[PDB]
Amino acid sequence: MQIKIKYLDETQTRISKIEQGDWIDLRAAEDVTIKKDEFKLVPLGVAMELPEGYEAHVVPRSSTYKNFGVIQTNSMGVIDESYKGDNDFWFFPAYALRDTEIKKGDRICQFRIMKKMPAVELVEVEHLGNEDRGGLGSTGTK
Amino acid sequence: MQIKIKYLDETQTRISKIEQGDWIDLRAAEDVTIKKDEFKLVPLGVAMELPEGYEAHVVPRSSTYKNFGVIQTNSMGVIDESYKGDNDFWFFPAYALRDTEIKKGDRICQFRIMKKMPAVELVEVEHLGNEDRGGLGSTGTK
Amino acid sequence: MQIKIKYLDETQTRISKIEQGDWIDLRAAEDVTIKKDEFKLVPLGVAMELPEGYEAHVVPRSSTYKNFGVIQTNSMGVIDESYKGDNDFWFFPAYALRDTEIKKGDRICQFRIMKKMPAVELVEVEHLGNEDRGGLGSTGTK
Ligand SMILES: O=c1ccn([C@H]2C[C@H](O)[C@@H](CO)O2)c(=O)[nH]1
Ligand SMILES: O=c1ccn([C@H]2C[C@H](O)[C@@H](CO)O2)c(=O)[nH]1
Ligand SMILES: O=c1ccn([C@H]2C[C@H](O)[C@@H](CO)O2)c(=O)[nH]1
Ligand SMILES: [Mg+2]
Ligand SMILES: [Mg+2]
Ligand SMILES: [Mg+2]
Repeated sequence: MQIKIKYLDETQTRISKIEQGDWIDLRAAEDVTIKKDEFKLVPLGVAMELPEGYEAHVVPRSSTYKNFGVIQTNSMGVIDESYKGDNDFWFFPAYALRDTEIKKGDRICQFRIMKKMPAVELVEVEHLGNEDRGGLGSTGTK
Repeated sequence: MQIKIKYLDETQTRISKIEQGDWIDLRAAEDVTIKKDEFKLVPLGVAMELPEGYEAHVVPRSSTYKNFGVIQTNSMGVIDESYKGDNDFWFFPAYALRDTEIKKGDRICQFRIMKKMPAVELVEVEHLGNEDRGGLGSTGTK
Repeated sequence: MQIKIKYLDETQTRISKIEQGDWIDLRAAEDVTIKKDEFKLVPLGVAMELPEGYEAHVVPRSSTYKNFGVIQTNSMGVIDESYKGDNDFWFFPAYALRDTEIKKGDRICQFRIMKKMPAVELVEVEHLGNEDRGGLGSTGTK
């Protein structure tokens, strides 16, 4: 399959697939500094058109916190198939847990593509008619 | 495919598929106020029965931190297929990074369905017999 | 299909599929103690070879915050198919929002497998030529 990728400019480091990475690393489009307990959108310098029927998902790398002291505020970013315009540049919403500096080109998160959920009919019901599972730790801890 | 949806009551705003959203927005079932550095379960006012063989995933919207100053503590909630009883109402576990107010009907997260992983046999081995990949930033940062 | 599992030693509690769990619970391989706003890797005490062409995803349980006071810094861990060496042991990267103790064998997170994304060709383009969707809350909140 093919992904069309448009880089923000010629100074962006090209992304690529590596042998031992099932997801593709994305890169900070510019230097970004963030103070402890502050938030910043980190631009990633790419816009894409994904294959027909696909969305993308973005998560941190396991070393992102170690190297950069940030967490991703939306947990996993969902890039909608429709986010494919010439100005629809991807971003990584970062919250800094310590003072930090991210440099241009640094690999701070990773993405993959996945088929979107199929079309679903939402059928309103008065009663579901199933037994309750419970949740929030119903199965205990041990 | 079909999802059966049972709303908590008649005051819940109905959820909807929108053209440019690959996931479907869910809504606070009531006003919720949360103090900085505190946790609150935000009820979403919906119980669902998903198509056979499917689970659901729930994440924040990208704008949830911006609009509401919260993160989702479990990162991506997994709605088990068995969570389909009449009292199995979905929730969003929120941790506030600043003082916040969420109003009834506010779209604070989003969901999609996905096929559950297949049945797997767990086969205990003494040795895997593969080369080590390493992890936690083994590929570096540049 | 099959997952080969190798435990850190013969005192790790073996992991198991339960009926009402679509994802499989994984356990702390030793007692771990964490202080508030500090970070620690929790070793999960397993190394796996997954079926051919599959990756794994690890996320917290909904009750992990309630039960243990931690968020997962990478949101959802991605376990690369190639992370299947004899020393490639899974971990859960915990950040403590409160002081906390986790005990050997506690179910702190959960995992499932998934098919890796297909091979994709990254095609460099100058213009995508689609209408802009916009993002970061372009659809509002009400
Ligand atoms: O982490 C994220 C989340 C969203 N988006 C964009 C694409 C998506 O379609 C839009 C709405 O969330 O914002 C990103 O670039 N990064
Ligand atoms: O974010 C979450 C995570 C889980 N659940 C429910 C459904 C799931 O089957 C049960 C146990 O995780 O709790 C939620 O409502 N929201
Ligand atoms: O939460 C995580 C994330 C990653 N890894 C391992 C598997 C992966 O292939 C490697 C590099 O991300 O680190 C884990 O054990 N747990
Ligand atoms: Mg990596
Ligand atoms: Mg949206
Ligand atoms: Mg569970």
